[PDB]
Amino acid sequence: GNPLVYLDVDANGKPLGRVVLELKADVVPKTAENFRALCTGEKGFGYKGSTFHRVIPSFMCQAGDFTNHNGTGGKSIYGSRFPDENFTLKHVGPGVLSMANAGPNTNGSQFFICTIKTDWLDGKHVVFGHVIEGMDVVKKIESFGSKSGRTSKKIVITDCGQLS
Ligand SMILES: NCCOCCNC(=O)[C@@H]1CCNC(=O)/C=C/C(=O)N2CCC[C@](Cc3ccccc3)(C2)C(=O)N[C@@H](Cc2ccc(-c3ccccc3)cc2)C(=O)NCc2ccccc2CC(=O)N1
Repeated sequence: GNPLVYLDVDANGKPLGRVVLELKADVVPKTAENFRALCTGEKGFGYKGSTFHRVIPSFMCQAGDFTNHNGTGGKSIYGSRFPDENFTLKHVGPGVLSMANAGPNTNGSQFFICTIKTDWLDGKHVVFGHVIEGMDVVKKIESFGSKSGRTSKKIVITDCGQLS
């Protein structure tokens, strides 16, 4: 069974609802497990309390920098960084869940949820899941973004975890 995880998201303290994500452990098990564990917080750190720090309408919503909150930080469950597992899955459309990075083999904790097909990221960012519920919440997040990526409200992952 591919793991299912959830993000409960707020904007300036107001709940937006829940996003449920299927993690494709059947294709990218190491990357899926990193994200699963960062949702549960079982290593003592993870996504709870962190923000969507870069949100660009008609592109993607990026989150997961729980150390620096600005797109420079984070860490994986495997040490600071881990290599690109594979590029099997493509950025096919809205709801794709993929690893942010700073170049090859720089996966940590930062991730993004696409709101469009982002084919120019294929082969550069490791796709590892998909939204199965709460795409409307993703669109709410997107609506607080801007062309620069700066957000107009503080978008926080209030809670997160695994659904079992
Ligand atoms: N129809 C047209 C629609 O088209 C719109 C098109 N725009 C597009 O395609 C654009 C075009 C190209 N600009 C960009 O690369 C934008 C960059 C940007 O904002 N920086 C602000 C944040 C910092 C920087 C630079 C920096 C500084 C310190 C350390 C590392 C890098 C730059 C960054 O690079 N930080 C990573 C994120 C990350 C992830 C993991 C780590 C890590 C840390 C610790 C341990 C392990 C890992 C560090 C940083 C970033 O943010 N990566 C960019 C990115 C993130 C997510 C998805 C996709 C993209 C590509 C994109 O954004 N591509």
